[PDB]
Amino acid sequence: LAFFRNMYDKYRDAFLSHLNEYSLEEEIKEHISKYYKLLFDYNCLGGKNNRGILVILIYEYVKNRINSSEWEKAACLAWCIEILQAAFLVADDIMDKGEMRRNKYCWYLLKDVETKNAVNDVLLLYNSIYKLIEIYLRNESCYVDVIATFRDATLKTIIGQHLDTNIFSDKYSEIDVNNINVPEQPVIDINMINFGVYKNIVIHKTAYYSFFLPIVCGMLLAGIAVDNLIYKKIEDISMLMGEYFQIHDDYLDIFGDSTKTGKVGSDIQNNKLTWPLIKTFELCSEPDKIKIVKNYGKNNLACVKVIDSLYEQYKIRKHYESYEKAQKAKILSAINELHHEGIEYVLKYLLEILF
Amino acid sequence: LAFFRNMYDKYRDAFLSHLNEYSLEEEIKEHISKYYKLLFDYNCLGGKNNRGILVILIYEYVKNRINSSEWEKAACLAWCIEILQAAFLVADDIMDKGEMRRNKYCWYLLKDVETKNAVNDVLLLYNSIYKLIEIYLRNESCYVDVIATFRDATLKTIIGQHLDTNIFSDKYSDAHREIDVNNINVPEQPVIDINMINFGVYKNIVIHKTAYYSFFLPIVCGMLLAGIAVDNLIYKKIEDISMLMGEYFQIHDDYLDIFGDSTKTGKVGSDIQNNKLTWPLIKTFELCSEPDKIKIVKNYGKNNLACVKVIDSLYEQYKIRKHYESYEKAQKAKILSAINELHHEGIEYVLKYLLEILFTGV
Ligand SMILES: CCCCCCCCCCCCn1cc[n+](CC(P(=O)(O)O)P(=O)(O)O)c1
Ligand SMILES: CCCCCCCCCCCCn1cc[n+](CC(P(=O)(O)O)P(=O)(O)O)c1
Ligand SMILES: [Mg+2]
Ligand SMILES: [Mg+2]
Ligand SMILES: [Mg+2]
Ligand SMILES: [Mg+2]
Ligand SMILES: [Mg+2]
Ligand SMILES: [Mg+2]
Repeated sequence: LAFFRNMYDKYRDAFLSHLNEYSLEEEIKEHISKYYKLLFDYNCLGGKNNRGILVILIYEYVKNRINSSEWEKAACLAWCIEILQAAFLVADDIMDKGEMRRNKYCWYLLKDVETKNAVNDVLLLYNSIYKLIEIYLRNESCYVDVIATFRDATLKTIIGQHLDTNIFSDKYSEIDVNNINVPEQPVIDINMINFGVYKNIVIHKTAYYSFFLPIVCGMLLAGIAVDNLIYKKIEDISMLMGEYFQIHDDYLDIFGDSTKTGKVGSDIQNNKLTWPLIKTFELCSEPDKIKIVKNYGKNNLACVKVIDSLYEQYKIRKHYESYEKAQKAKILSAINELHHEGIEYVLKYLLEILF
Repeated sequence: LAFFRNMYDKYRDAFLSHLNEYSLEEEIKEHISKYYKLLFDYNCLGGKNNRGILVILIYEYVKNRINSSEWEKAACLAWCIEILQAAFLVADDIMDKGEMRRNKYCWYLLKDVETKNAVNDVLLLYNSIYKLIEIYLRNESCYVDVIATFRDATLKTIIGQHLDTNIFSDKYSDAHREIDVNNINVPEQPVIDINMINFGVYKNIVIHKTAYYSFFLPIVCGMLLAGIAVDNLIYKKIEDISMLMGEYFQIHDDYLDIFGDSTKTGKVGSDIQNNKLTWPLIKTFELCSEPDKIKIVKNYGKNNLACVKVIDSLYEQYKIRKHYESYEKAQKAKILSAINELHHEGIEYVLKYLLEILFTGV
């Protein structure tokens, strides 16, 4: 748990040491090293490390204790999920026009970096994961399975990101391969404002890589066979938790304090399909629906304030607090159907310290 | 060869079919399908397919035969390289502010798409490769090596792309002033750095951004699938020939940027204005007068018609064409000469054939 945070250097340096065997001039290696060490440090560190820790804990509680070389393998997987979260966040911040991430400037904003490097850096971070899993796990029998779990969890995440970005776009309300001139002014589409669609989005963009992936990694490494019916249970629990997690993320966007979140709220002006939007829309008068349509999704101070004051008016805080409690019970109740004391504990623990 | 282009549908749909197993609402499935089918068609089609055909041919001419299900596995690897080329290109065109690719608008320029979709679409195209390799090769014994070969060739391409993109940047000149993590405000106005204008640095760059994925990768794919063991000393010879061919390929690409005709190349030149370390730039710089050096420093790397014209009219004054022609002939011989030290008639044949049709295709 604090052992985890100590190993970071080792995994970071094992990758950087791969790059350094490349066939390059020495001065050029020096530059590569400088740049990519900062890419890792700036983007991998400063998080809560929930996903990484969940790998460690699942591994430990499925087993009956664990030598130092086994911890090396588990910690690798833990740091691989964190590297994945780093990549996802660097990409998300490009897509959502981020300002601040973990209390500092978004990577893509930096004048030495820009969008062109940040795009290139994401794919690098992504691929570094698989090189690290090779270095430390190429000889484990769970090897192929672990790498399929990263690959599939990623694919789902990309699909959710696509939905999150396009769900309101004209695409969805044929793609014009001749239009490069006429930009789509963002509007909300009333038909897509429902929980069914929301759940589709958040389960894919969040649930698989934040929950399913770390848990499965621990399980795979501890040697639970891929065919055990437990995996399907863990998948369902993961969906519940991801939905729980993302709804809380949505709530923080409006109601959180950015000095504590480390990031600036932006869902309203970015025209996002969020929980607060859906809830308000389900609750509000017909004129207030018209007001939302006219005001949502505009980078414009008075507009955002109207949507804000609607969230207060319809008591979205209170409705969240009320969602949080029902969903927590529903999750706990699914957890108790696992029939595995070790995993059930870790998931209950996770639930407590998730925020 | 035309068998290869026929198989495309099968691999595209195999992946599309996988997406369509996802737990989503039926109408959302319909939208996903329609978007991602176009993603693949728009970007995977219309190329010369050199890298893909190189896999097919290597597969064939190591072997002495091959049934329809062995070919299905090879064709898959062939299309996977073409998917990889599609992804690299969508990403390149973002990085290089492209206008035109294969005679149409770059994917990222489309108003239905934009940068935020194209970036997401690249990782998608990337991962689709590994899903395809799993569908068709999960039981082959060469499986784990194949996916390592993609992974590693990709890593080298990315590093090449970083150098291609940063080699003249303050990052690399100042080099002793660290990356300022507090500057989002003051944008680096781009200038060339004279210390980097040499072939050694060039070769570093083009070997990584071009040679590994365009030559090493497809060849090693065919070889791994046909059954040559990963320890055979021929791989290291194939590596060295790949370096030579990639160098040779990129220098030609650089030549096309300035001297090509864009209705034939399918893309608009942009190296001078994007501040790229190119072969023409280095040749000129090695030949030209001292005042002409200064003129290059002032004018190179500005999106600015008069400035471009200056550089371009320098390339014409020092006759960079001729110099290219003279490079092309010497490098070709150097490559033929290496190919003949393979001691493998099939591969040697395929590489010599590749050399003939590299710029023309088919
Ligand atoms: C979403 C971010 C993750 C994905 C990022 C992938 C990064 C790797 C991109 C490598 C592109 C290498 N490559 C080599 C050759 N060119 C052709 C062009 P030129 O080298 O730019 O001249 P051309 O435009 O002339 O055809 C491109
Ligand atoms: C190959 C390079 C191309 C990029 C390919 C990878 C793109 C996939 C992006 C996955 C990110 C999903 N993800 C889930 C959670 N959030 C957090 C933010 P939210 O935007 O509110 O969901 P927040 O900024 O509020 O914390 C992001
Ligand atoms: Mg987002
Ligand atoms: Mg965001
Ligand atoms: Mg958010
Ligand atoms: Mg480029
Ligand atoms: Mg280019
Ligand atoms: Mg070029």
